[PDB]
Amino acid sequence: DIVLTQSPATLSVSPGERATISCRASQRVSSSTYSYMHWYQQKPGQPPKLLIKYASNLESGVPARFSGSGSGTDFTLTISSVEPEDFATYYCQHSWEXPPTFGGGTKLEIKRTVAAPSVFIFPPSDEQLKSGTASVVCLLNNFYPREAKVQWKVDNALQSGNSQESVTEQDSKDSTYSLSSTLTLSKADYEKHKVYACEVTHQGLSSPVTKSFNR
Amino acid sequence: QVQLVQSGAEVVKPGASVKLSCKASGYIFTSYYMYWVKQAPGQGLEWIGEINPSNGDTNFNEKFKSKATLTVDKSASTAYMELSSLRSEDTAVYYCTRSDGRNDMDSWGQGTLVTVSSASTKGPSVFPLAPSSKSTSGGTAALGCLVKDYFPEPVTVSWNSGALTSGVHTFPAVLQSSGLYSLSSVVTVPSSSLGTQTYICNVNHKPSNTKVDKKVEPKSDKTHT
Repeated sequence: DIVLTQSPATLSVSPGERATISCRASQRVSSSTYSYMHWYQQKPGQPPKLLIKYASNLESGVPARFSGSGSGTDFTLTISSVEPEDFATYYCQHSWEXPPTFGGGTKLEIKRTVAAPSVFIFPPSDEQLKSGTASVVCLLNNFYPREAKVQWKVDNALQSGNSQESVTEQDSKDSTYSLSSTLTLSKADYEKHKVYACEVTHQGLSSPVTKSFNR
Repeated sequence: QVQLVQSGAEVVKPGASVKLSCKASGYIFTSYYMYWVKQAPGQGLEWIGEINPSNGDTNFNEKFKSKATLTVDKSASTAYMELSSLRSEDTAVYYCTRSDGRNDMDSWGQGTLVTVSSASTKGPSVFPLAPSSKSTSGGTAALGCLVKDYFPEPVTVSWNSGALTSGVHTFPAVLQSSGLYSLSSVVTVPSSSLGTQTYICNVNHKPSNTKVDKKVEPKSDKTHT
């Protein structure tokens, strides 16, 4: 079967710059008249969406900033000016011989401007406390770049465990990340302390930011 | 408008089979080939095979000919894929996709996550993350829903039945020590209008047939006993 090799694996591009991604087929996928290579865009959580068919034909509804070129074995997809919504993995696919196969994808990342997080803290809900567990949530919203440190302090003491973090993909409208950190304690443990705080470090801030509440 | 709508995610025991469906609307079902495609997260997609809905004829990738069985139901405008004797390598998202002439794949279903596991399905609990005009950043408030203790993936969250999407962040699940998943979905909103706007998170966990709507309100006590 035909193998499609995409490059680069990840392309990092500043807002509004041109992006070019490559797909090379292991053997010729064009006739003397047409090329049987197609391009798809897979946004986070979504199926692939067809962008370009037969190397160069823009699918109806697809933005004009997308174009494709090439013939033979070497194909390219170009985004003339990258927009936040273009954050996605892009795949090529041939239909020359059977079976159709796909490339391994190129991830398009966007190097937007530096942004400090906005920080919020949420005590456990009364409904959850009725079940015997306390989840405390710290939200870091809309920051860039990804690197961030979150520490939990309970009555000023650094917590050594019992939290978990998750970070989003780059946002579809502004290219930032957000991060949640959840501290989970038994109700009894929760009720043995007074002050719950999360301390956040990020390069867009010149000192750590602490958000806290008193139980 | 052309739409393909797939069946919900499922947990499947090792060695068992599962039957996935894909309902087509907005076009003549028999006029387009239907493909099925496998994707393990963040991997190149793999073509499983094709059915011609006009006559039931099939073609398979040699790699999947012993794994997949494809059928259609005309009156239901639905294509089916049965996967046999599942093993861990079968855990993946499965898509159906239509093709006019065996070249490009122009319309895709939303995908069905099949998780092969001996563990039982569990639906989540949903808790509010309440906003307050006393807890603002730059005049904005944050609110959300905590979706705790489910298995397998996935959970999806919408807000106000899909009318609220700006500023929403639904985090990737975390795997808890229990072996159950948790996630939160949050939104930032004006702090000025928490008394006039309504924010409801709509949580779906298809493996357990769980749908929960939770109204998230600012919390109302000066008495501490």
